[PDB]
Amino acid sequence: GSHMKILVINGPNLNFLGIREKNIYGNENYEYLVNMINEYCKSKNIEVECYQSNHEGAIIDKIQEAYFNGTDGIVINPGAYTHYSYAIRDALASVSHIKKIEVHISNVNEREEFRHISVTEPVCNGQIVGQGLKGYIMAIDMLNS
Amino acid sequence: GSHMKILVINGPNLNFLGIREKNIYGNENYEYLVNMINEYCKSKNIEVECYQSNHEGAIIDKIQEAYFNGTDGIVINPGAYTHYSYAIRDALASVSHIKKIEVHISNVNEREEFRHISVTEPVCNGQIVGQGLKGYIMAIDMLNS
Amino acid sequence: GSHMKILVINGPNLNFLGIREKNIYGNENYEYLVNMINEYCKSKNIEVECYQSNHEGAIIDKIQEAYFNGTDGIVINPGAYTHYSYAIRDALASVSHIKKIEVHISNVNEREEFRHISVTEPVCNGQIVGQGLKGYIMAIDMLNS
Repeated sequence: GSHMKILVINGPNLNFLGIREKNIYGNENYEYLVNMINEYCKSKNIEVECYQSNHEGAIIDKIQEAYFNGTDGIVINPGAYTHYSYAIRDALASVSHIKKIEVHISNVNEREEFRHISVTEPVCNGQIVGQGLKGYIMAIDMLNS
Repeated sequence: GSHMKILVINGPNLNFLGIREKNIYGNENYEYLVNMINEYCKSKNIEVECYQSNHEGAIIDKIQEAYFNGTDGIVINPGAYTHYSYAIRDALASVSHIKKIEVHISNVNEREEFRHISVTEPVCNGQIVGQGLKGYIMAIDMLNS
Repeated sequence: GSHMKILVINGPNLNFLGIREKNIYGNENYEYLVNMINEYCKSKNIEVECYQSNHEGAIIDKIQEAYFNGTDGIVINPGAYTHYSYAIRDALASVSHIKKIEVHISNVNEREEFRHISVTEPVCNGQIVGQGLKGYIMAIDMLNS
């Protein structure tokens, strides 16, 4: 379309930014993240929707809806589903014409052992981790490059 | 009841048949599969409902509803949940008077390593894989035997 | 508040108590369990809500709602999600001011191998297993101690 269209998906527990450990996830809340993304995309003439759900199936539904509605790119932080949701992986793989960047706020490589492997990342075009909330901006830049 | 009653459950991403890789999943879409099942069951005087959801919990809800509504048999392709949903496994096991056949379209034994083991199949009465869409017909025949 | 407030969460398949194997799960149904909990808490001047869902995301939603509504303690039997839902684990960890007790009806240590490890228990304050339905009462007593 006339402007790039991006969907940002945040998975379970990410609506509790701020409430969760600030030394891991930073001082700012989910509303702050949404506003940051919205303002950045407006400054770049990018259409963006920020979506969050705790439900694995709703995330898959949202990815499928992106197939039909002109979405060019997805930025996704699957939350803990990153490490086990082969269903979200297959959803991401099913939208073969949508570029996808996986984001994690923290450096998941140095987190608990269960966070070290992502089952969604192998079907994504890229990824970013360990940059704080600005990782979402960096992911948008990867899609807009 | 007067005719056998079957529920066909398709799990996450199976509504994207056709859109997904045709050399894996075949040329035809989910509507085609539903129609194929419906027509076959009509020809055999079998009552059938085709259901699909991306939500693990909705699949479990649907299995539980089958307990109360006279369902004789379930054909289920759990999608990627096959490999990790012990919750769907326990749901299938909980309906001890309902015969169950697991279906996969592709030969999951020769897929990615994560697809090689099914955690749902040990509580099913049978299974079929690698036959394409006709595996669903074969599963119906197993239930109707 | 003026009385302790507890939320009891039962995960997938626990609404099928009674219907499931009685030699594993006991003779009594889910309604019986709810009534038992309600009566006990009334006798102790404890406010309680019993909640059940088969949906991983609804369980997470319910845990998050407990943050905002004055809940003091959660008793949770995550069902099969115990063994794989890092998303429920992170939800429980996110409510750092809510005491949490994990319950299992059966002795999960002597169940199938896949039931031997709980991924939710490391973020709970306690746990109880193998006591039958009275484990829920024991969990309430742990919270009320």
